[PDB]
Amino acid sequence: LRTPNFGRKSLNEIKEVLAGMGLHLGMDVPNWPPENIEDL
DNA sequence: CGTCGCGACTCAGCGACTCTTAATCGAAGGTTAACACGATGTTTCCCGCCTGTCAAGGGGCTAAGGGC
Repeated sequence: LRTPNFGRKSLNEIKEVLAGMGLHLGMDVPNWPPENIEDL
């Protein structure tokens, strides 16, 4: 809801795709791996 | 009553295939008449058809925001 082209049409498909990959809606630190320390 | 006329006979003789089984390193040298059209390929561009860009335009579908 902060930028355009992010309405209700595509609001849960991206979250489902991210969860299927192995991650989830959060469950980590905000901007934790934002440096080259955990780069791979 | 002998042999030889005439026959086979096996004996020699002459030719001829392989060199275990895995492995130590890759290729390897000569022979030196002249010319001519013709039919036969060889090689270059050149357009023909066609294939492939991205763009322009547009609409139609999908979706997101605002109002009652």
